[PDB]
Amino acid sequence: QCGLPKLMALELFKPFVMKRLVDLNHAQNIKSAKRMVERQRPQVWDVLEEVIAEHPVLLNRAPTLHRLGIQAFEPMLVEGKAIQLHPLVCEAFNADFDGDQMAVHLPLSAEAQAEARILMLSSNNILSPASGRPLAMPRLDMVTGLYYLTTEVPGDTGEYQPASGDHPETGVYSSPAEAIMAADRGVLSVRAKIKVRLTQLRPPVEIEAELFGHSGWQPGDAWMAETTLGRVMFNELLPLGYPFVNKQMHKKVQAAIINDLAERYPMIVVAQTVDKLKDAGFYWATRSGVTVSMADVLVPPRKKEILDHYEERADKVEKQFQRGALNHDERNEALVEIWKEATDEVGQALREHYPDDNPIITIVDSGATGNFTQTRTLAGMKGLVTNPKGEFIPRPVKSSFREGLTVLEYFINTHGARKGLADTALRTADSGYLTRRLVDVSQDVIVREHDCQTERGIVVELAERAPDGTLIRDPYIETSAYARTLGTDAVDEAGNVIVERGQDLGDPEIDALLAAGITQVKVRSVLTCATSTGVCATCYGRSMATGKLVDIGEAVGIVAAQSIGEPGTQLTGGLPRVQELFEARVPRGKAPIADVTGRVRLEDGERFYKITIVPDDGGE
Amino acid sequence: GYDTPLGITNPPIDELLDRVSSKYALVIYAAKRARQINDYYNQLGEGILEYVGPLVEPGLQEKPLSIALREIHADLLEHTE
Amino acid sequence: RPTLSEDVLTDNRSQFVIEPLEPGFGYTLGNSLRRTLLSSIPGAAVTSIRIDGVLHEFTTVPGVKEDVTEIILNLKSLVVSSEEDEPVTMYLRKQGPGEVTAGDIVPPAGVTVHNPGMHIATLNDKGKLEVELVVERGRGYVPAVQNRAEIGRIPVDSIYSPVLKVTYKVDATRVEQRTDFDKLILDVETKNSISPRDALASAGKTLVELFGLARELNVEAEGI
Amino acid sequence: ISQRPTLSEDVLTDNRSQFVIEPLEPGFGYTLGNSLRRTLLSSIPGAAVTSIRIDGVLHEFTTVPGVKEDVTEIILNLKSLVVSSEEDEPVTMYLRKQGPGEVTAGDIVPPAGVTVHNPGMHIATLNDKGKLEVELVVERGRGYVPAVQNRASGAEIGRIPVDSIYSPVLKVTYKVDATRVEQRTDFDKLILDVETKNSISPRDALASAGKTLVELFGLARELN
Amino acid sequence: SNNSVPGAPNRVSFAKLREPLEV
Amino acid sequence: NNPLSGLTHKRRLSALGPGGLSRERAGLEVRDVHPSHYGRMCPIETPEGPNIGLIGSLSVYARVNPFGFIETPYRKVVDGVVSDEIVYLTADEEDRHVVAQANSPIDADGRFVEPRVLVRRKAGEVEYVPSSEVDYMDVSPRQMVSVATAMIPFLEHDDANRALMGANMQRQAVPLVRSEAPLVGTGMELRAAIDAGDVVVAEESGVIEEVSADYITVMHDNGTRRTYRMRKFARSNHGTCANQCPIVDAGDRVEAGQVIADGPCTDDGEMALGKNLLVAIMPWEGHNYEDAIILSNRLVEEDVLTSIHIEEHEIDARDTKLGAEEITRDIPNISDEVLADLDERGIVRIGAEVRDGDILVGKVTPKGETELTPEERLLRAIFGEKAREVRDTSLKVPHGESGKVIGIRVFSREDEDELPAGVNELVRVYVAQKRKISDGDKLAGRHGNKGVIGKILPVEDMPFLADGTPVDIILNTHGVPRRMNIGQILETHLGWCAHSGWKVDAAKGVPDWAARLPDELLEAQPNAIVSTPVFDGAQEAELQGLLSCTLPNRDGDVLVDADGKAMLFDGRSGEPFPYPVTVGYMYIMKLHHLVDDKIHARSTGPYSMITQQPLGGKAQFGGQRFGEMECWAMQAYGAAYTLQELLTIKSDDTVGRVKVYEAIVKGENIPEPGIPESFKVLLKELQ
Amino acid sequence: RVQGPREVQIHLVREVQEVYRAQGVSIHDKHIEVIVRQMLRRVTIIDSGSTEFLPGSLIDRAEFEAENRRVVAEGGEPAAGRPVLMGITKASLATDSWLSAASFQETTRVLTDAAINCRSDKLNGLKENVIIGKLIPAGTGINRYR
DNA sequence: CATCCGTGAGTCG
Ligand SMILES: Cc1ccccc1NC(=O)[C@@H](Cc1ccccc1)NC(=O)c1ccccc1
Ligand SMILES: [Mg+2]
Ligand SMILES: [Zn+2]
Repeated sequence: QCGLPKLMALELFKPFVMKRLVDLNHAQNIKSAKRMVERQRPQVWDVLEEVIAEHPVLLNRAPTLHRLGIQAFEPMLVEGKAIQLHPLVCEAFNADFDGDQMAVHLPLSAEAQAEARILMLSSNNILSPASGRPLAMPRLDMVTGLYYLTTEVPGDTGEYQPASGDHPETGVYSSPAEAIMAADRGVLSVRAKIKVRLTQLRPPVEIEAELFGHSGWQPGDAWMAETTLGRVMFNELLPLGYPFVNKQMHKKVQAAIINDLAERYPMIVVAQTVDKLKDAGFYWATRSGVTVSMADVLVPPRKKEILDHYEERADKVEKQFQRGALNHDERNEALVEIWKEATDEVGQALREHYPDDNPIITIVDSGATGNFTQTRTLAGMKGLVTNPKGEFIPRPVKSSFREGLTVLEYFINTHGARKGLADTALRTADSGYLTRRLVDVSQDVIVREHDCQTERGIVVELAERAPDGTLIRDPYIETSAYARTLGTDAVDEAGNVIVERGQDLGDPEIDALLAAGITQVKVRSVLTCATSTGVCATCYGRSMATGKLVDIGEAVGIVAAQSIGEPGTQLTGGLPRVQELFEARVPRGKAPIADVTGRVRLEDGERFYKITIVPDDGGE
Repeated sequence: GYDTPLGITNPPIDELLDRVSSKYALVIYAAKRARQINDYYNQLGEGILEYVGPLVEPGLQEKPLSIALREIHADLLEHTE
Repeated sequence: RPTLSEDVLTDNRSQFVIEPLEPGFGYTLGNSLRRTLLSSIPGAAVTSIRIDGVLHEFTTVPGVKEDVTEIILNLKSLVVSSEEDEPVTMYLRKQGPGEVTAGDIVPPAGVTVHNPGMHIATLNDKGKLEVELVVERGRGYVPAVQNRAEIGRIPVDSIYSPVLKVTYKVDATRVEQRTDFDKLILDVETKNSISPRDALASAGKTLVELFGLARELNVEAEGI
Repeated sequence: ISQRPTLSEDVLTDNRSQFVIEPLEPGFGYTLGNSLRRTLLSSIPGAAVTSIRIDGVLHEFTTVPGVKEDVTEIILNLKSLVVSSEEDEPVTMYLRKQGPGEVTAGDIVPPAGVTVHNPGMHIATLNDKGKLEVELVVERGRGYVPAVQNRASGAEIGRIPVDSIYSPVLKVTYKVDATRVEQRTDFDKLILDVETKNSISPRDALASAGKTLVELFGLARELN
Repeated sequence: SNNSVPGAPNRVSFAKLREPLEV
Repeated sequence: NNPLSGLTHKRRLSALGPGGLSRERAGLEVRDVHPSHYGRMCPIETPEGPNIGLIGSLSVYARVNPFGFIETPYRKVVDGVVSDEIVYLTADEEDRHVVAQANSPIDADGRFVEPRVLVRRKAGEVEYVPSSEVDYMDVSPRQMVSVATAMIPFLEHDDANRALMGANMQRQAVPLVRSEAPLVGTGMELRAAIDAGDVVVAEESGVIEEVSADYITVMHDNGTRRTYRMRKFARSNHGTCANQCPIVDAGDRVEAGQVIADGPCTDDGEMALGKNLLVAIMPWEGHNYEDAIILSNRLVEEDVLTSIHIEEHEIDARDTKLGAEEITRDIPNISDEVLADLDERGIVRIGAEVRDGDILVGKVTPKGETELTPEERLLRAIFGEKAREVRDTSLKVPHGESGKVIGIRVFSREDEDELPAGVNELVRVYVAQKRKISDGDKLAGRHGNKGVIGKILPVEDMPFLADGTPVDIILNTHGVPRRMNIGQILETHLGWCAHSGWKVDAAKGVPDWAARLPDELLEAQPNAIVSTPVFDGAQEAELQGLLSCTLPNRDGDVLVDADGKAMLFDGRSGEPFPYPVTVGYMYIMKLHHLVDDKIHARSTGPYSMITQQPLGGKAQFGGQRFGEMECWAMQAYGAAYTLQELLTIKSDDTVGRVKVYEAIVKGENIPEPGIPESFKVLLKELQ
Repeated sequence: RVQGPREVQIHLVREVQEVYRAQGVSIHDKHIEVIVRQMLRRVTIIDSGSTEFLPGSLIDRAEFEAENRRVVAEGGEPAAGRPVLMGITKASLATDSWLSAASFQETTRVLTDAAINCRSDKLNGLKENVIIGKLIPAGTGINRYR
């Protein structure tokens, strides 16, 4: 849903309202009905409420960098003149509320509303078509709110105590209902570790087996657990049927839970579950006690102690250049190294000095928002600033913002800061331009067939061999293998096939091949599969959004284009390198490659490098 | 197993997608049927031989789409590509 | 328009709907009506117990499957209505192979057990079990340390309250052109002792009495 | 594990008076005082100016010859005017003053059943050759009601609708002394604080607060 | 004080004394 | 928009224009901060958009020399001894000398404290240098900055990124019904407002002989009189409200150069772009999430953030070929109810209140004698009503607009009012609106901490301090360490200290932290005004100390601690929030990004003459643009029918848009989209 | 030329990835591949043969092996071909639709050439259809679902 | 492997 202003609605559904006005005889013809809508007679407000009944509208936010930049919503009338947006889809639109404006389009045709409610509804497109990662997930206050209650506090009140002496076991409740009555009286903390018997939550897979023998857990079957009351409230949301999770909800944790529900539980479940998470986060974000004081932002203890050490290490380098033993290009390149190392040590100084109580660190480490590089720039030091050329400046900004930068300090930081804002506006232009080039280049690429049939695919290096022993997961596993369908049966050492051909790789099916010991798989690719016009379905595989095999007719070219250009803003290689590739220019670095394999003959000269290669197989 | 679907989430799209080849196909599937229902109410005013009326009980002021989309969930319609 | 009262049902619990409230009165009525049902209703539960074959807590009772701990928890969940304020005492004895329940309990006069089919402990053969129960009357919830014969007396968490768990939400209803009016939805789960519909009528009568003190001064103006 | 009917004491000061209520349920005093604070700040009936009119003035944004303030500043001064009316129906006050000198609220002519409580309130500094003829309407109501609602009714072009702040309540808070000593001596003592506008008494405010709430919680007692 | 020059309200200033010249 | 907006406008330094450079001709070197800008051009004040770098402001102390270069005042150092003699240096002149930073410690006579000091050297280079080589030193610490920039308290605590916005945004503030000076300032507020020329300053000394809302008269010593006429309720270039109110009462003794009457955004002759609100740093039930702002209904009920805006509407009566347009109260097929607010002429009456769709100036024009419809001829025979030859060409109230009609200006050719060739009567009707702060209205601090109003809770829903005082604004904690603009946090602390007052402990002497603190500040009243000059002012030491000197309320209780935090009670549940909340007073400006302006929608409207597509602009009642990037979004979705419908019947299908309208009002089905008239033009343009 | 068509396709895809990987962004190789695929769909003409293919012209592998399938069956010399790597700008320009290429870049150049080669446009593309107002031949536009 | 001419260089308002 979305908050469509009353005034906004009446002008969008204007012919629709004049229709039902002359219907219920509020107006005698279509001409009068118009004069009623314009005069804003009180009747039309009751009529408009009926007109917008489950008639979806399109919310769009410029610049539209991917297809989730336009989404459909069930329109809700609301007093006031602003459009009300659901918190979760902010990640998609990249829309904050520092004054952003959105467009609203009213789909007229029966097919248009159909395409809206089905293809374009926000509750269906929870996942990122680029990566399959959840975009409509707890983002800021939400994660901080959830991360609060799922934290295990040691000496917190109401905590479980063993029996010893004359007093029995303290901290054992009969049901979640009891523990709730405890924190209300003021004995129990919702963040303190306790033991409770639970009746409406499936235990862990490892413990359901120990306590039931996998007899199939049932709503009513009791069991004991060692968690915090707040962790319990959390699992009531996932809800039943989902294995209890006894951890602290970092964002990456919550990212996994949703992604798991994406795979297994149906779409309408994930939409409903993710709504329960949002409300839950905000209520507890309120009572998280996350607040910024000048007190909470502290200067490191060894501030001047550490900086004096690198200032003495720098004066030594300065005097080593004064005698002319150091080149001018080497002096700066070393001075850069001195101060870079300096800023790291200031950071360490904070982390250990800063409690995990501290709301600035409580926000950072929770995956709620913010970098520690910000927290360091805030409390420790700004560090190195960037030259107009781009090279780092020999002189460092020693003051943090908390202390206040000197006059000369602020001037040079300002120089660097602005050049960033300028570049940021230049790369965004080079991002959209590249995006539009990709869009035209892959337009005639649609999923046209269900199967190309070619046994051709390409090798994917799933695992890396370990010298000590064992198997190590490849870093590229997610992006290179996870969503692919197989074009060759994957067999281990035995004659036993682990995964068939024509099978979508899933999370467990990788684990099967990872435990089997096989370290290379062949998979159907868009590169390989040869169809007349465009590509087939099978090779492309799992549409990153749907989580299922791509539908026949999907504009997977444009979708691919978007996926690459959308995050184009966030680069340093860099975006030029990205263009330099897709345009296939003769590279800057122009690193040479061997024309024929063989033995290497390094014969370096101080003036010039020369590389001779003796062909392994005869040859010149 | 889930919570009662409210408003435009109903019928649950998952059970709806079960009865069709893909997302896209369901759209034209539903829309063309809604185009029959609004036809039926307009033609019933002045002409016989209209497309079959709502196979299920129409809700008060229910949109033709919402009707079609419901009777798809009731399997009461036939599917041709 | 005067406000309505509604009810959607279940055997042990139910939801109540109050609408339409004057804008800002959803929450004004919210948290106060919950803290009443959970705290300001009197009932009967267990204050302390005594086990025969127990001189310390860590060792389980001779002949019983469950630990000392899990027995306490099953007992807290026992629903009892005492007729006299003063503390009574009920005994529960059983031996041999089988399962002990709440129907095995021997209750004093005017003292009733409301869930005689509640599992308590599984006794094996040559398994002896004698327990003395101490029933009091109170309100809400009372810790164990506040209830601490010293020949095996165990302090128990007292759940006097006949209301188990209550949640509430405050949506907005559209009265006239105004979309400001508050609609209060309330979830109430009660024990097997009293129906939720009755628990509200008692919780509500409780609060009517408080605000009487204020009203007594002048009964100036209001309109329904 | 104790029972005692609650009290409602009072410690006074002219404009504001603290109310003490004890003994209450543990962890209840907080959500009980707030229920009164939300009743007071929003739904205590009173009276204020709704519209006015000024000689030779057709709208809000202009100047009267000889006066130091503009009409906007005059209307803005009139917001702070504290009024109590007894007439359920609208009534009309008057103000006419000329020559040099300062005009106040003491120069207002209140009809029967209408009393000003702050005559020392500055309104306008009429300089020499300054004349000011004003006509104020005062109604009864509660909470806050915007000016803009008056003009659509059918009001003639002369009148100047003014925003109404009926609530005669100023500033409300509370504090709670909860005895948490490990015993059956655990209770909560509630100290409510009410400051009024010298339009009605702090007691009378709390009185109308009780009359409202009692009528609300009474539906929680009616049977289905 | 800060700008004891025109006839302004007194705005008390944390400062090192700034007497070079008025803006 | 405000007096500052105008002031900064005049001091703009723009590279653009004839004899200058194009925006496309500018490389990345022109636009970044050059070292020679120091004390001459502001490195903070510059646009955010594509115009960044090319437009700046002139630094405060900088002046222009007859050859058109930028000079700046430097104090002269003879031999380690600071002289009060001042010489202006051009940029290259300064390169040949050696200059000391302003805040370098100086003897009571004038000598330096340390031999080696911080020194600015040619080519942006800095190095410590013995005091025997010091030629000049900076006049003021706040010398590199502009007038706008200099008004951001604790500037040295904010990142240039948000300090830049905070600068640009002050000129975006809107004049409120009445103005409050900020509890926390920098000293610039005074000099700005005066030199802005939108207040009223006294020429010669004297005594107020007569005071009115209309004019102020002054009796000079030499006997002569000067009467100053107040600008009352005037429309600005941007429709803000330039309203001047006299400060001085009758018979006051006033001296020359004193502000006798301030104007828009000005209190006692000081720049007042906003109000001082009660701030709470905390997340609150998600309504402040992602820089959204939550407000107390007090600010609506008490007209705290309420402003006045004036629109000027226009219409004329020309000579046509069918006659001449005549303005009249007699408009074709209109009830006497719709004309009930007009005079005999056909003009709206002053004082009347107008809604959109209503009539302001009744104008009729003679229509072309074309053969009326054979279906409309017959319809005029039945009812026997003869058609008029005059089509209604009235001036109606545009969509969104509404208010009271506060003035009418009329120009007649008849009354020898020299009009342009062809015009007879010309009317201008001025309508003002008293805009209360609503959902979506853009608020901002001086620290670039912008954001729109998310929710306005009832006054009782608001989190409140112990004494029952409900806060005004609830800012989100999350959008604070990210932006690096913690100067907003320092403003909050100093703000509360300025609200409650303070008093350092003088017993056992003056405390060591308050040893640098000027005597005047060791004691402060409730609601006292202060100055934290840029690259000077309060330090984090004094601030922490001052937080403990916080004087108790009327009930004799201190409300906030030495951490600056204070305990809050949830106005909804009643229970106290678990942890202490940072509370204080922050200065909030109302920006000119109000929903009443920004909101817009269109079913059918006017169309493009050539392309037959909808026009663009809220003023033209145009539609949105569904562009090339937005097409790809539909295409990726695979929503072909939506997409098609958008660029066909919803845009430039001549016959389709009309026939889709009929299908909707008839309740039938949406037809099949025809051919896009734009494409038909392409083929003819190619032809 | 050294490692052959298939190896250069996996080169780009990982060099591309390595840049996004650096900045924390994870795109699935899939999408990159769709783009890279379009870059290699044309080969260059070394020898004209019996074909009417001008030598030194970049022609579709589908067209090249179907015109060499028609001339192999006719009895004439097939054109000798070498794979060639295209940048996305050039490839987009070399599209079958003069409509799509005019609306892309260098409009005046697109027209002057297509007006000489008497190029006909079979309106079967996304860009082509959006312009004329036909349902795009994708999604709920293909005849299968339509 | 480097010059000279012609064509690109974000969106809404
Ligand atoms: C080097 C430079 C490039 C662009 C803009 C300004 C500068 N230089 C500075 O900002 C100097 C101060 C200055 C200003 C004007 C002329 C000369 C010098 N500040 C510093 O070099 C500096 C470096 C680290 C900490 C503090 C100040
Ligand atoms: Mg934004
Ligand atoms: Zn294939």
